[PDB]
Amino acid sequence: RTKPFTVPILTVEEMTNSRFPIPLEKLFTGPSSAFVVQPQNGRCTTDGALLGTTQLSPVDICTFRGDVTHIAGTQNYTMNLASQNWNNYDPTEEIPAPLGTPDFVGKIQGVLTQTTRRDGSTRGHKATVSTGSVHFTPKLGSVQFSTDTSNDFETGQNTRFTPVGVVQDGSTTHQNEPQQWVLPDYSGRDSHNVHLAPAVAPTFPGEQLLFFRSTMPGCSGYPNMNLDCLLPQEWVQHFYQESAPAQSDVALLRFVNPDTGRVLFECKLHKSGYVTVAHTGQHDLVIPPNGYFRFDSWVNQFYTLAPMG
Amino acid sequence: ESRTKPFTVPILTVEEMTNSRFPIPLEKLFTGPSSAFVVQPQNGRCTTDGALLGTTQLSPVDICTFRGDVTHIAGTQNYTMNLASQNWNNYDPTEEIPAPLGTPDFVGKIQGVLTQTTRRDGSTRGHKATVSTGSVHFTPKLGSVQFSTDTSNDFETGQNTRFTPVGVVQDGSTTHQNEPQQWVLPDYSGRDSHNVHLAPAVAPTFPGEQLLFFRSTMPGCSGYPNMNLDCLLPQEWVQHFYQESAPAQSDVALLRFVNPDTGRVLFECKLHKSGYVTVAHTGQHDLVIPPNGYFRFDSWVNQFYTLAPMG
Ligand SMILES: CC(=O)N[C@H]1[C@H](O[C@H]2[C@@H](O)[C@@H](CO)O[C@@H](O[C@H]3[C@H](O)[C@@H](O)[C@H](O)O[C@@H]3CO)[C@@H]2O)O[C@H](CO)[C@@H](O[C@@H]2O[C@@H](C)[C@@H](O)[C@@H](O)[C@@H]2O)[C@@H]1O[C@@H]1O[C@H](CO)[C@H](O)[C@H](O)[C@H]1O[C@@H]1O[C@@H](C)[C@@H](O)[C@@H](O)[C@@H]1O
Ligand SMILES: CC(=O)N[C@H]1[C@H](O[C@H]2[C@@H](O)[C@@H](CO)O[C@@H](O[C@H]3[C@H](O)[C@@H](O)[C@H](O)O[C@@H]3CO)[C@@H]2O)O[C@H](CO)[C@@H](O[C@@H]2O[C@@H](C)[C@@H](O)[C@@H](O)[C@@H]2O)[C@@H]1O[C@@H]1O[C@H](CO)[C@H](O)[C@H](O)[C@H]1O[C@@H]1O[C@@H](C)[C@@H](O)[C@@H](O)[C@@H]1O
Repeated sequence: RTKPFTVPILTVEEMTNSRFPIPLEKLFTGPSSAFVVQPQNGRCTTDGALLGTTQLSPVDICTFRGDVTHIAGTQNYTMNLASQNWNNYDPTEEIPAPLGTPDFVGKIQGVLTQTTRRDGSTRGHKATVSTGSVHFTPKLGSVQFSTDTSNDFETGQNTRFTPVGVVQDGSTTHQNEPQQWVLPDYSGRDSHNVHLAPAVAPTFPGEQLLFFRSTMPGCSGYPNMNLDCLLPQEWVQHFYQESAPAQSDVALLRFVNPDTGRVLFECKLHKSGYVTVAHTGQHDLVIPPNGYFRFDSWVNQFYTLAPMG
Repeated sequence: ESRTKPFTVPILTVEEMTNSRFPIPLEKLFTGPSSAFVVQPQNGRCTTDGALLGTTQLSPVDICTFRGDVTHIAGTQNYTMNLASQNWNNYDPTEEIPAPLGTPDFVGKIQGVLTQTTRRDGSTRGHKATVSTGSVHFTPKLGSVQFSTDTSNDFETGQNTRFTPVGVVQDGSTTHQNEPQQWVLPDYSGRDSHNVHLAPAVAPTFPGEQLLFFRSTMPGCSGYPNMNLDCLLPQEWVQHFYQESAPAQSDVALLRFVNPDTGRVLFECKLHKSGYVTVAHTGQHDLVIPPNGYFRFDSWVNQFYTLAPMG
């Protein structure tokens, strides 16, 4: 027989969000027809193929690196993206955007660090990247940071953005941003995003997506810090390493409590790489902190899940 | 020896992997003498058979982070943080570990951002902040460390606060590269109190051998810092061993560093069961590698195996 499939033995708290570099916290399910579940990070098939902008480093997510140039008489800088390894980014390559690029619309605040090469002198500054901005054009090779300085950064020198969290306008309706289910225009206004990972949805009666949820840090304002990924990053890493051929439509998983030794709920991990659970309504799952997922068997699509309590 | 699930290391190129002492990618392989200093890092410490040691822990993002609640220090811009553990549960100073898991394992000043949310109304705040790990006030084993910041009135008490490491600084009017000092442990419990439950110091104990270091360059946010940061095991190997837990058949895993294009072996090295790597070489050398090469476990050798000299 073929290579056995498995998922990591890791508690939810032991794993990482695949869409922002922070730990998972809780499992969340709810209905999803009023939005588009089409995230591009944390997207991998159960047999290890990365889709969208998904990539293996759990820290290089929503980071940017390249050289900056100042925009005259503003406190903003244009960055020319270079690849993860400081190599040139190629925009003709059949991906939506540099791997790791943010896949939601909001203003991400972090720090831009720079090292001057001739002498090893370094500088760092609060900087914010706004992914809705018309200047957010990562697939063209360039994005824009609004910072708190007009003089410090130098041209031609390696600069790095390190994400911290998200902001929203105080006056504007609380929680009105970021919008975790709207993809940016990776090439800017009036262009189609390309090579995207598919949108996903439940396709069985009584079934809803299962989200692995973190809370992004807020830096300023009343932002909506909710962040759902469809696979923990370690799952991506796992499937990529393991490459077990999917035997059937869906991989049945049991979420077990090690303390009582019983199954708490079951769920389907679809081969294209997302999880559905049997439940109607918005629900914050209650799990033991030391519960874990374990693969059970390959079943076909029409397998009926026991309702999740 | 015995009939046992085979040992393995992940098929990842160096650049696909992450530094186990600070949340940034790996960059290059580096070797050099280590007799003139103590190699005792407490992050990126794991046995080949899956025992996490020191303050080593699984999340790559939770390294050099701190979280807890803060109180202001009057007439300064500093705050004291009472540390929670990763799950936001209280930190148990009696747990047999050197410090909260993931605490920094070197003396230096880490610059980052402190973010906070007021539970009650969803209001947020974030400020530049630095933690100086050499400072008298750096006492993570007794559940408290001190941040210097740029605000006086803004952080609230009894609210969830998080520190996100960005990089490192130094004082430019002093000897360039004098800090951070990657191979000096903080005093986890502060002054006049010994460190406890440390992962052992490491050293090559074999004629002609040197440590192999997985090396990253920490972001610098000010001045002329020493941004080299070397870990003994990539975080992904820690992760891997912990999950796998393959029984070790000897004290030495022979690895070959392979180029999958050509098929041919670039060099060979020893991955010791206590969890660090050595290589046959004398002197400082930044290893030249093909971008797509990776390490491969080939067999368990006894303690008198001689490595082919790495070029
Ligand atoms: C510091 C702060 O909270 N600033 C808010 C400001 O709060 C004001 C109100 O609470 C009023 C209500 O009476 O009090 C003002 O001062 C009080 C003071 O608290 C008392 O101690 C004193 O006895 O009485 C005085 C009388 O006022 C407070 O300053 O509200 C404005 C609007 O919410 C808010 O700005 C809005 O949201 C921000 C993020 C920004 O989008 C603005 O465009 C909006 O107008 C202030 O927030 C700060 O806004 C500043 C504008 O530059 C800065 O941007 C700063 O980043 C913001 O502070 C960050 O986030 C804020 C929303 C707030 O939640 C902070 O916790 C956080 O630091
Ligand atoms: C802005 C800056 O770089 N400040 C440095 C300062 O540089 C000055 C000197 O190099 C003198 C000597 O040439 O030139 C000054 O301006 C020159 C300019 O270079 C020429 O182009 C022109 O011909 O003449 C002008 C007129 O002077 C430079 O501004 O050097 C000191 C030390 O090198 C440095 O501060 C030292 O170390 C820092 C960490 C701090 O501890 C100080 O205590 C030390 O003196 C300045 O760095 C800034 O220091 C500020 C002091 O409050 C802040 O620390 C600020 O963060 C620092 O800026 C950061 O680091 C500086 C080294 C440099 O790396 C910056 O790019 C970075 O933002």
